[PDB]
Amino acid sequence: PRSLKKGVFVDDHLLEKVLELNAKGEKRLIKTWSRRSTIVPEMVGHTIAVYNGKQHVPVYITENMVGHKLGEFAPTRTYR
Amino acid sequence: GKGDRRTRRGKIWRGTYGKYRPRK
Amino acid sequence: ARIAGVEIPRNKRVDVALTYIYGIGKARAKEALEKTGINPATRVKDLTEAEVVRLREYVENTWKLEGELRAEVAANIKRLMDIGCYRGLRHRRGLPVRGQRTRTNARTRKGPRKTVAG
Amino acid sequence: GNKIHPIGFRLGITRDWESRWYAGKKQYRHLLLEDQRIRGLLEKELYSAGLARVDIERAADNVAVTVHVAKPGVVIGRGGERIRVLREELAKLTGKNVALNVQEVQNPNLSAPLVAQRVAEQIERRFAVRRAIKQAVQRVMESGAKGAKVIVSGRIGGAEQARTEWAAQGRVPLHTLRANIDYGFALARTTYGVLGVKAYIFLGEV
Amino acid sequence: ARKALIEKAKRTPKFKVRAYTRCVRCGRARSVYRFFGLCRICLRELAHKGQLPGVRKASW
Amino acid sequence: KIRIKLRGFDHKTLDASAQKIVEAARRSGAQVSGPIPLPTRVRRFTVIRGPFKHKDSREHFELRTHNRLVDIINPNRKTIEQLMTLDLPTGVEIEIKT
Amino acid sequence: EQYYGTGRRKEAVARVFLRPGNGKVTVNGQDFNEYFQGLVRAVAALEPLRAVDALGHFDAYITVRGGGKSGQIDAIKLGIARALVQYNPDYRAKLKPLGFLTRDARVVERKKYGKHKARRAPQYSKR
Amino acid sequence: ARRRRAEVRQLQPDLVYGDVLVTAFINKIMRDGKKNLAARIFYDACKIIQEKTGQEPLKVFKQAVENVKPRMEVRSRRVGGANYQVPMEVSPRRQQSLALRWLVQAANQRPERRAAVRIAHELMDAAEGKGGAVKKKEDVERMAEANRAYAHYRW
RNA sequence: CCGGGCACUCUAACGGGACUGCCCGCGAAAGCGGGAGGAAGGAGGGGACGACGUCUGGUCAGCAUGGCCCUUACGGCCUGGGCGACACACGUGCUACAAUGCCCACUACAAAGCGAUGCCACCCGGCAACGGGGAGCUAAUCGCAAAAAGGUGGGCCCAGUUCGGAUUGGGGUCUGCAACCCGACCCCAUGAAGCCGGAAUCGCUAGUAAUCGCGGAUCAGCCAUGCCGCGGUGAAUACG
Ligand SMILES: [Mg+2]
Ligand SMILES: [Mg+2]
Ligand SMILES: [Mg+2]
Ligand SMILES: [Mg+2]
Ligand SMILES: [Mg+2]
Ligand SMILES: [Mg+2]
Ligand SMILES: [Mg+2]
Ligand SMILES: [Mg+2]
Ligand SMILES: [Mg+2]
Ligand SMILES: [Mg+2]
Ligand SMILES: [Mg+2]
Ligand SMILES: [Mg+2]
Ligand SMILES: [Mg+2]
Ligand SMILES: [Mg+2]
Ligand SMILES: [Mg+2]
Ligand SMILES: [Mg+2]
Ligand SMILES: [Mg+2]
Ligand SMILES: [Mg+2]
Ligand SMILES: [Mg+2]
Ligand SMILES: [Mg+2]
Ligand SMILES: [Mg+2]
Ligand SMILES: [Mg+2]
Ligand SMILES: [Mg+2]
Ligand SMILES: [Mg+2]
Ligand SMILES: [Mg+2]
Ligand SMILES: [Mg+2]
Ligand SMILES: [Mg+2]
Ligand SMILES: [Mg+2]
Ligand SMILES: [Mg+2]
Ligand SMILES: [Mg+2]
Ligand SMILES: [Mg+2]
Ligand SMILES: [Mg+2]
Ligand SMILES: [Mg+2]
Ligand SMILES: [Mg+2]
Ligand SMILES: [Mg+2]
Ligand SMILES: [Mg+2]
Ligand SMILES: [Mg+2]
Ligand SMILES: [Zn+2]
Repeated sequence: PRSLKKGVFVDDHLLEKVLELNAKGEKRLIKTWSRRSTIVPEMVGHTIAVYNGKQHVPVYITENMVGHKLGEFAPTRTYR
Repeated sequence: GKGDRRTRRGKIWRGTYGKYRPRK
Repeated sequence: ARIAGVEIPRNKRVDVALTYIYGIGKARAKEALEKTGINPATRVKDLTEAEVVRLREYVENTWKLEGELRAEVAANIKRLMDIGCYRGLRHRRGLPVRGQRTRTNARTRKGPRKTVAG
Repeated sequence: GNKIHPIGFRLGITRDWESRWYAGKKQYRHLLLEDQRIRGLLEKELYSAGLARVDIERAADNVAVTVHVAKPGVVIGRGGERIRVLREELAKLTGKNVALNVQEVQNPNLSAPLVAQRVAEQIERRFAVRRAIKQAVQRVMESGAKGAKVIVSGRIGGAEQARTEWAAQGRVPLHTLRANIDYGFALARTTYGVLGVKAYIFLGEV
Repeated sequence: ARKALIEKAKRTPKFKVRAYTRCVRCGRARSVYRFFGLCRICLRELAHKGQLPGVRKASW
Repeated sequence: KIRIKLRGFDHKTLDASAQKIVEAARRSGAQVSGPIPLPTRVRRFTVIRGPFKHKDSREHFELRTHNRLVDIINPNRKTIEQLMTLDLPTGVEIEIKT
Repeated sequence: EQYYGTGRRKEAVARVFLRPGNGKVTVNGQDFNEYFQGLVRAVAALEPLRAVDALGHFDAYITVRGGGKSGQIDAIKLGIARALVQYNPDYRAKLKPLGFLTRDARVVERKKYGKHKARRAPQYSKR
Repeated sequence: ARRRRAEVRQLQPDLVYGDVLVTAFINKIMRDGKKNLAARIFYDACKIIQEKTGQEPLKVFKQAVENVKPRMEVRSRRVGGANYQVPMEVSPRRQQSLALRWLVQAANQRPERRAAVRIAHELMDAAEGKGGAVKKKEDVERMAEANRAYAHYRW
């Protein structure tokens, strides 16, 4: 039960950046402070470092995780 | 009773509408 | 009265007795009785071989059911588990997923209480 | 921890609002803000002029700001000069084209807020508070005023520990709302601390 | 409360959702009545003063 | 049809203004239906007494907007001769819809 | 001709008109037994006429409104009482000793703050 | 009751019989403030009890409630250490209340499915001299005549 | 609905009305017991109101304020995150463990409030949340609106169930710049514990307890089962 209902929202920040990164070949680590945006298909293959609120953690983006968000793989919490 | 959201009493307790409690 | 992948209700009302199938609740039972053209208030014993065979025709292949449904749900768990998703982590640690509080009353998902000292 | 504000009790019977007009959903908020701005301005400037009550009334874009003064000479000013500046500064904040009105209050010792201001003044220059208290209650009692009461706050005379002062006279029944009990609060800001001054004055029956 | 935190008054909040009441007199952070523009403490004191017309002592 | 919507925070003020209007209009006009009273809009506000709890101490106040209706029938000139602007009350509020 | 009694019970109003007739009582376009169908206390509404031996001597038409149907029944009782008194005042001698002319002033009591419903206090545990 | 005698509430008479004990029993059957449903329970039970045995439910009700009323009971009194069970007689009002309470509690502790059936059969058994309510009554009375050794602690 | 009319219910402003006044009793008096009359009585019921002071009670984290520390810095903007963490422990509650019950149609009766892009009758689409269209109400006239328990009818048949809805998988609407952290809601499916609760402990003396729904403030939305009000039905018991 998760819903965006139309024009699935992806922030311009990484949108234009990655759609221009794809044109020159795959790039290495990217900078991401916007975990509010949705993952889109052409993101597969990169390595995206997202913000925990404190840290910068790299995430390998694959075909399986397209429908979800950036931040499902950056755990804010730390326990045990 | 009131917690069952797919029955009519659970619909009137939440005040919502649907298939198990149509409006009219 | 065998209908789906092995499923034998008996001695009750048919629409009620269909809830005992895995992928059928009251809604799908009413839908089966609706489109199959069968009296819902009938007992299971009085079900015609033709009525039973039509219920089998509909219920068997319109929705995914017992073994397929259990394996599909479990494989969905495994699917969002093998990915590094946070939801998969909540399924790993055995904690509620829908976004509840875990300070108190996480009993259903976390199991019986294991009381450490303090 | 008891004894709610007396004028808030009194608002219904034997007391009236400092603002009496009408509004709705879309108007009440900033109109009340404008009233607060008016009272703010008049408490900035007219404190030493001996003012007690500001009654603001509105019919329809008509404002009727009424200032009750113990000394109208400082409000009117020589040749009316001072009823020009701050009466224009009043309209330089609100574009409602508002006019100003003055009124006389007899016996400045009979109005409780004025007595509070007086005792707070004598406290700020650090007089013995109890003499100011009893003298104020006598000023009240020497002209009608079947009851009078004065309360002062802690750190009296600059003392480290906080205390509570006293010396009412007559009869001051805050419990029963019958007989037009007036109340005034003042704030004495001094080097040692802050002293609240409560002046209760009881006059009339019905 | 804090002066800068009344930044709502210049609203321009970059997003329409970020508008909160911020009781005018006391600069209330949490609990504000929208009809008076004041907060429960400021409303209490102002209704005690007698500057809010029509406000009486409720009793029944 | 001359509807006169009277509204206020004070009931005696409404009675004063409405009765003055009807007394003015009674010297010229018809068997005027006169001062009908309408239900009052009651806005209640519960406030916790002390800042920083003592939750169960709250007291409430109530504002009430009173409404009255006039409904003058067949007024011509002398009615509005005593109508233009002659009233004292300030807290009263008058509307006219036709 | 016709006699009138109003009565009132627990936020209910039951205008009662009594005339001579056979004993047929109607309410709001329904007979007395169709509108109050299956209510065990519905017989108490025509109880005030059993000290005067009506229902064969009388006939009624009632219009009731407000509250619940039990308050409607009791307001019907009181209204029948006052109509019976205005018909024949001597009936008072047999009415008030029965108690049918007394307005039941029991009203639901307002809810107070700090409580759940107007008297129930919230439960504390370990004082 | 520190000051006053706590004057007893005078219940309204009944619409069917005209008797007050019937209204009291119907109140004892009522729960959550449903006197209508409780009255329907008692009167369907009245029909059932008048049919299954060809007697008037009036006198059977009266005889049952009379059979369940006890004549002695026990109250605890603190004397010289831990308290003791002291027997004593019963007030008529308290006999009425206890009889009706035992009636309802023994009726609902019965196996019968419907409420009115439980009420009717409980009233029948109590009117015959047997049943659960009379068993609780006779246990209350068996508390007396047993600790009668404390008959000098009456108070 | 209309013509029309205020008698009625009603709405809301002023009044009348209860005072132990009448009688019996007891008493030195207040007063007490009983009775009539009365809508009502011995304070008719409910509020608002909380004394001199107490506990160095509570908050300078609402405000105002006396002193001591901060100054490319505690001040200041913004993004992200947090206040939602969990092997545990209590407090307050919500829903329940069913047959005086559940569900399904059908039908009747409240009071108090709220609504100018705000409440949204009505038609259409959709199983639905909801969307499109669109009338009216500056609201005793319009709308929220259906009250719910109840009534008759029906099915269930003592069974972890046509009890109970937690958990979880999927699909979807909506407010919003944006629902991973972390929203509500709808639909399909999954249908957990729980079959009246150990020691102990809580509320309530009359429309009260119990139960049933309704509304409101704050608020774009809402984790509100909270809080503050409203009425429906309506007890048990008080020897002491
Ligand atoms: Mg740990
Ligand atoms: Mg269910
Ligand atoms: Mg002053
Ligand atoms: Mg001094
Ligand atoms: Mg007074
Ligand atoms: Mg400050
Ligand atoms: Mg906000
Ligand atoms: Mg807010
Ligand atoms: Mg609270
Ligand atoms: Mg009430
Ligand atoms: Mg209630
Ligand atoms: Mg507490
Ligand atoms: Mg007409
Ligand atoms: Mg007349
Ligand atoms: Mg007497
Ligand atoms: Mg008497
Ligand atoms: Mg009497
Ligand atoms: Mg009283
Ligand atoms: Mg009183
Ligand atoms: Mg009273
Ligand atoms: Mg008093
Ligand atoms: Mg203190
Ligand atoms: Mg402390
Ligand atoms: Mg300061
Ligand atoms: Mg918290
Ligand atoms: Mg409608
Ligand atoms: Mg009108
Ligand atoms: Mg109308
Ligand atoms: Mg109108
Ligand atoms: Mg049935
Ligand atoms: Mg089990
Ligand atoms: Mg089940
Ligand atoms: Mg069972
Ligand atoms: Mg009491
Ligand atoms: Mg809301
Ligand atoms: Mg939540
Ligand atoms: Mg609610
Ligand atoms: Zn404030």
